[PDB]
Amino acid sequence: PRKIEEIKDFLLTARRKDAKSVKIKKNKDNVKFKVRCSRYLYTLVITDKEKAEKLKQSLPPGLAVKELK
Amino acid sequence: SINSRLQLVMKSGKYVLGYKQTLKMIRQGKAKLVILANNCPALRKSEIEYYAMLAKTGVHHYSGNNIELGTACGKYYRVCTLAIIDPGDSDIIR
Amino acid sequence: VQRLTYRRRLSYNTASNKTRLSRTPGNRIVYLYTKKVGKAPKSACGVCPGRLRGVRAVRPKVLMRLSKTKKHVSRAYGGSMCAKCVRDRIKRAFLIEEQKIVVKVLKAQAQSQK
Amino acid sequence: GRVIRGQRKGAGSVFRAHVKHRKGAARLRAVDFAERHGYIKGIVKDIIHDPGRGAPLAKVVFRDPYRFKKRTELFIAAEGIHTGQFVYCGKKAQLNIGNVLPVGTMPEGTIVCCLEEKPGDRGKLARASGNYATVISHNPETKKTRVKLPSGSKKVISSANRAVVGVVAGGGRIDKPILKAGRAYHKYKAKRNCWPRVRGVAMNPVEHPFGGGNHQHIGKPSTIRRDAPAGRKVGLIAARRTGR
Amino acid sequence: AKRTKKVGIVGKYGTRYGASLRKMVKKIEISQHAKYTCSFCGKTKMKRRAVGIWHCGSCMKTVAGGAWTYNTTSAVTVKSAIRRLKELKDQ
Amino acid sequence: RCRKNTLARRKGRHMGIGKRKGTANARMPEKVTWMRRMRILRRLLRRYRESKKIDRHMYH
Amino acid sequence: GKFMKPGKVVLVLAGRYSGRKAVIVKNIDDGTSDRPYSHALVAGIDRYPRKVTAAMGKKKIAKRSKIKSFVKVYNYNHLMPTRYSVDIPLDKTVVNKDVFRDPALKRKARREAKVKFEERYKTGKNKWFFQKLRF
RNA sequence: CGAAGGGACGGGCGAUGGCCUCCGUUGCCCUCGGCCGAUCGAAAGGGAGUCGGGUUCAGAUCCCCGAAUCCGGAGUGGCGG
RNA sequence: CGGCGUCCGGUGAGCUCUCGCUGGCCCUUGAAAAUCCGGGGGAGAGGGUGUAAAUCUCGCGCCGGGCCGUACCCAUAUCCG
RNA sequence: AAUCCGACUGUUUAAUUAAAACAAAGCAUCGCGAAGGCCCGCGGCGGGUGUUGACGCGAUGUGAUUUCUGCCCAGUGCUCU
Ligand SMILES: [Zn+2]
Repeated sequence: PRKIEEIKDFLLTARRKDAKSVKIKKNKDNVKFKVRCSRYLYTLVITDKEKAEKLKQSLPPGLAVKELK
Repeated sequence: SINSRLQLVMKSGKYVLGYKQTLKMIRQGKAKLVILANNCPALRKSEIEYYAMLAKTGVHHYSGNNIELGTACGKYYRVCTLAIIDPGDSDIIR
Repeated sequence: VQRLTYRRRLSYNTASNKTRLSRTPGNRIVYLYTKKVGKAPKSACGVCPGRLRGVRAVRPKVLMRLSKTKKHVSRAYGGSMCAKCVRDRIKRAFLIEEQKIVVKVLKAQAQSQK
Repeated sequence: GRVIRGQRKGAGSVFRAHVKHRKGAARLRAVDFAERHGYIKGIVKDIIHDPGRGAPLAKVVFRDPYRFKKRTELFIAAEGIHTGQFVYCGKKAQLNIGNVLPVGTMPEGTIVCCLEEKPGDRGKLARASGNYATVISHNPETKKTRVKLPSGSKKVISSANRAVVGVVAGGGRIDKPILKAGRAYHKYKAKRNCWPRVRGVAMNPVEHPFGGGNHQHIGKPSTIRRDAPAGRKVGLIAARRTGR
Repeated sequence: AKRTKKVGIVGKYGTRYGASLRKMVKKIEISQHAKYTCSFCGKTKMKRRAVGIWHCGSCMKTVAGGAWTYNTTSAVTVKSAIRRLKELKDQ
Repeated sequence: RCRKNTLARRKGRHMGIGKRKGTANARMPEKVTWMRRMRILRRLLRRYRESKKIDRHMYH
Repeated sequence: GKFMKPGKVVLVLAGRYSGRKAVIVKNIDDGTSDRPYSHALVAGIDRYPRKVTAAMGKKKIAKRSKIKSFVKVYNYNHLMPTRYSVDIPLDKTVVNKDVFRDPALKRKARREAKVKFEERYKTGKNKWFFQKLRF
């Protein structure tokens, strides 16, 4: 898997044609943003609470947003 | 002899020992003459001579070994290429 | 203390059956079959005992997937000639060409004088 | 009686040479225009050790004067050959150690090794570990040359063949004794299965013409004629003398 | 003399093979394992890799030589004698 | 039970002559006593070199 | 004495431009307190012009007579002087010590030296400078 | 004791194929050319690339889940740099 | 289906494996080939001032990977006597 | 503490004999310069030694070290002109 450091590269990766369902993990101040593509599982690590919700509605293509318990 | 003439520089004149230090030494050109050992690699035979003819520096080929050339300078180690800075009271330069 | 077995049908301690010990997330120890340790390329001179620097040392059939810059060094005679001897070949070939000019000048005066 | 040993060595398959780790055949260069009229220059890259042979081999690389390749040769190294030393090959080549040149051209009295017997077979004589050949005299008519071989016999050979100047490197090999069976066991293991030689007297008489009897004795004259059949030509083969 | 009186390098061979055969190879084993000086660099880094081959540690100049000694007494006389005919032919 | 016994081994108990099967070289070899001592002594001389306690000439 | 002059042809020993031919334009031989070793500023070429052979016409000979140049400070012990000499101008307003800190002017310095090296490849003057060293 | 290659780059001639513009196909000619010989021969020699968990009455680096990796192809090059 | 935890350190000529350095021995010098890679060269290519040929493939994307063995014993009861 | 034998490490009659027997380093001979010496093969411009060249190959006898190896060529062999 590939680790993404800064936010906007995940947005361009998540809107790709080959991408699919996004799995969301809440690691108790280590909220992770995992997106499945054809080759790599691109994961974005967010270490702060308030940055998490603004990325919730920033997913255009109606992709699966299933909350992973 | 040559070695008896060479040892007069050792306690009176100024000298530089070693290939790399005499490689840069000729490049300023205040040196006048170099001594080369017979057993040194054939690549570094002509390398000093090409620098020496640029600086009009005389070249003398020692008949003895590099170990014997090191003993001729009074030192306890072998030397490949050496250059004289200024002879004190010797006529090695003509 | 638990003892562990092989994972393949090769039950011999040959050079192609070299393993390493590792820990799984399943709380058990199992063998992992290691690859052979690659060696860096040698110089073309044969007078330098060391191996080339800046080039990855891996099995030769792994060299296909590596990049160009990972297989050589950005220099003339790069990736197959040590830096000590390649610059000595520059000053070897140059002095011959100057000496050949020196010989032919002394050869030319022989033609004119005699 | 059964077939004796030694007689069994002609069939082979147990007594054949161990040529697995050997690095090739030690031969000179082939004849061509550059070798016959002028000289060609070669570079000794490295020196290797041939298993089963007491002499080192010099790896000499020539450039082919016809097509663009470098030709690698297997030269027997003379004593004094170092890596990177230029080695010349031809008629016009000068006279020093490690320089092959025709026998009809150097003055007599030189020391040469790896001598060519017939002109064009790349050297056959005096090349074992330290042996050498000396030239007695030349002959301009009929192009003959008398050369003294290391066995002491003098053979009149042609003047068109060649040899490399010097002695074979690795002399004095037989000066140090073996001191062990194991060092003798390892010596012939690289060559062939011929080391554990059982003497024929202790052997039973069905494997040997000398065996048998209640005492370890020969019982027959050990000097056997030259025209004896196989299985009987055992011992002193056509001996002119026997003592000291 | 420090540790053993006269056996030295053949002190590893013990009571066996006779004294004389041990005495014969005592001159051989010392010359076989001696760190000879170099005629190219001058450093005492000359070793016997294999039979008849002589190799330097510093410049790695590999010289074909004697089986046990660096230069045999036959080759040094041959080299001097073959040099004698060099300028005899040339003059 | 061994942990009770090993604490006596730290104090030298049950380690007389009559509970010693190996030689001195077998238990603590003559090499490791030399192998250790060349770390402590040669480190002590080099640590005193950059602290200017001993110059280069006397240290050598 | 001092034989590194601003018109001296000097071979390059090491670096990416090993084996190329360079002309000294500035010889400091003092050290500038940030480059304390003795050094010089040289101007040299990277891509040697190919053969012309008077048989490929007019368009292709211009293509073959293309020269790619460079500029870099090298060591005195990383260089090889000749007793050849090329008195190519290389005016001092372009090639200077303050050029390596700006990649735009270093492209300008390479471009300015390329045109001046191109003209001397023509007319057959200083011909040895324009074949690659066969090593 | 052997006329032991059927391969390849570039060019010329002619043709068909798909939007004969372009690319592709095959036949002939010019050109280049060796490599030591068919072939077989190691489940311990060399040999690119898969691991974790779970699952069966009996198979699991092989089945499922999840993460990768190697090789080959791509004409119109599928996209960017 | 949930609750938690899966923590902090130090040691030892410790046993095994692996990597690396160095030394010693050889009248013992300790394998070949498939395959891959780098370099020397410049036969050739492309484009004319906005674009191409190139991309020992820089990143991403698509397809496929065909045939055989895989159960169990491997030994005081699955082998040979 | 002695005697004999074999110097020794090693090997030997699987299934009655592990030795003083064999082998062994050392010593002394013989033949051979390649259309050759020894030998295999029904056969061949065949093959092994030989990817070898007298410091080698092949056939012998004795059996570490030290010392010595005396006389006899009438006989039987071998060899020479
Ligand atoms: Zn040396």
